[PDB]
Amino acid sequence: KRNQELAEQLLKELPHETTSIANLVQRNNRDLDYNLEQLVRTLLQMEKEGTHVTESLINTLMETDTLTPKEQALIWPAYNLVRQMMHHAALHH
Amino acid sequence: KRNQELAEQLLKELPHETTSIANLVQRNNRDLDYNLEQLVRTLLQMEKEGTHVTESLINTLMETDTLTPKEQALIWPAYNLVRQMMHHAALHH
Amino acid sequence: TKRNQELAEQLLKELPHETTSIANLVQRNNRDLDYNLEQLVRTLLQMEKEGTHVTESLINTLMETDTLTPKEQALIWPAYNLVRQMMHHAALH
Amino acid sequence: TKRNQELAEQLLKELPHETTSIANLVQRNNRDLDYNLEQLVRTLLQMEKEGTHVTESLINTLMETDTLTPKEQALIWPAYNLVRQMMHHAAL
Amino acid sequence: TKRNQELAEQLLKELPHETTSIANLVQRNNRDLDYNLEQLVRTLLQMEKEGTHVTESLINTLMETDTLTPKEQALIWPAYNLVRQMMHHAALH
Amino acid sequence: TKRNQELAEQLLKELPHETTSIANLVQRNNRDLDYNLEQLVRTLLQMEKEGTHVTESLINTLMETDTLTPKEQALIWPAYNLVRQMMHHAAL
Repeated sequence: KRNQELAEQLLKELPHETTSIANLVQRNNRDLDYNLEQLVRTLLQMEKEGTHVTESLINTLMETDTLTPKEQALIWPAYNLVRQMMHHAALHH
Repeated sequence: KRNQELAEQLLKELPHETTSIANLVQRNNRDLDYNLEQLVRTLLQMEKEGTHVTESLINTLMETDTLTPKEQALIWPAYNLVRQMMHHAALHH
Repeated sequence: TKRNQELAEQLLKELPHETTSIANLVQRNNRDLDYNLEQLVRTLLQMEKEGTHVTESLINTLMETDTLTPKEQALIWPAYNLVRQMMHHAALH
Repeated sequence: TKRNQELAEQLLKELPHETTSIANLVQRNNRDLDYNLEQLVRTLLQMEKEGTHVTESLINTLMETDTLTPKEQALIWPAYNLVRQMMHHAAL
Repeated sequence: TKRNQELAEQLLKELPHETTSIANLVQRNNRDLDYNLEQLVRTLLQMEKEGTHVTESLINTLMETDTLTPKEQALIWPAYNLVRQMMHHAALH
Repeated sequence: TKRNQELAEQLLKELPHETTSIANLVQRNNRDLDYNLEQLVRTLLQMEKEGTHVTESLINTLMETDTLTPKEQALIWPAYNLVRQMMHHAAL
C-alpha cells in the first residue's frame, strides 16, 4: 500500500540519522562528563561545609548505598579530580 | 587548613552550577526526545523493510523482552508518532 | 503580470524560517509528552508529600484496577523514574 | 518517614512553572494554528510565484473542490488575507 | 619605556582564548577517562568476539583474583554498561 | 551463541579510531605542554604590562628563587623565547 516507500521517504525527512556506534560513544562520554561534574560539585559542596574529602569518606559513602550505580561507577574519578583541584588551588602562582 | 575556603573558591570557578530541579526536567525532556526519535527511526526502519507497524506488532515486541525498560516506557508514544507521520505522508497537498 | 511573480518570489525569501511539517509534528509531540509527564510528576510528588510513599508496588496497584487513565498509564513509568531521581537529588543538596 | 514528605514538599516548590490545563490547551492550539497558517501562506505565495494569481475566486474554487484538507479550509481565508496584505506591503 | 607596557597590553588582547586552569583540568581528565573507557570497551568486545560472553558474573570474577589492574577496575562497570548498550543496539539495526 | 560473537566482531569494526597507547601518551603530553606554555606566556606578558620588563636576568632570578613550580621551570625558557618573538613581532 506504498507503506514501504512512505517509510523510506519519512526516514530521509527525519532530522537526525540513526545513531552510529561512534555517536553512541560520544553521547556516552557527554553523559559521563555531565555526571562526573555533578559528583565533583557534590564532593566540593561537602568540603565547603567542613566534611574533608578523603579515601575513607568515599569508602563510607560506597558502603552506605547513598549513591546510584552510575554515581558509584564515577565516585573514584570524581575523588581523583577533586584532589587534583584542591592541590592546584593550594599552590601560589 | 583553608580547605573550606579552597572548596568555596573552586565552586565559583566551576563551569556549570549544581543542576536545578528545572534543569533536571529540561535534561530529562532532551533524553526522552532523543530516545523517542531513535525508537521512531527503528519502527520506520521496520515499516521500510515491509514489517507494517500496528498495535499488535507493538504488543508482540513488548511480550518478547526485545526492548530496554526506557524503550518500553516510550514505545507507545513512538507508535502514536509513527502513525501520525505515516498518515501525514499519505495525504496529497 | 510577471510583477506579481517577482513580488511572490521576494516575499518567499523574506518569510520566517519554517520547520518542515514532519520536524514540527515531532516537536509538537515532544511538547505534549513533556507537558503530560510534568503533570504526572506533580501528581506523584503530591502523593509523596501527603505521606503515600511512591514505590514500584504503588504504581503497579494504581495500574491494576484502572485507577490511572490510559493517557496516564502511557507515561507513568517515566514519571516514576523522574520522581525517584528528584527525591535522590533532593536528599543530596 | 517525615523526611520523604518534606523532600516532596520542597520539590513541589522547585518544579518549573506549569500552565493550567485549559490555558495549555489554548497555547497549544495557538501554536498549531500559527504553524498551519504560515504553511498555507507559503503554499499560496508558491502559487503566485508559479503564475497562479491569488484571488478570492481561486480560494472559492480550491474550497468548492475537496482540494484542501479540513485543517486547511479552517485557515484558508486568514492565509488569503495575510497573502494580500504581504503582496500590497511588497514594493509600496 | 611605557612602549613595552602598551605592546604587552595589545599582545594580551590578541592571545588565543584560554580555558581557565580548573576548566582545563576537567577537560583533560574527561579526555583521559574517555580514552581509558574506550580501551576497556574494546578489550571486553574482544572477549565477546572470541566467545567469552560478557556478563555481570564474568566482570565479578575478573575483579576477584585481581585479573584487572586497579585503573581497569576504576572504569570496568561503565565499560560493561556501554558494551551491553552496544550489543543491544547492534541486535536492532 | 554465534550471533553474540558476530555482533561483537561487527561492533569492533564500527568503533571510533583509537590512537595506540604510546601515540596517545605523546599527544596527551603535547596538549598539556601547549596549555602550560600558553599560561606561562600570558603570565610573562601580564608582568610586561605591569612594568616588569621580561629579560634573561628576570627569568634567571625567577629560577634561582623557588618562585616557579617544576612544571613552570621545565617551560620557562620556551615561554621567554616566544614572549620575546611576540614583543618583536608587535609594532614592526
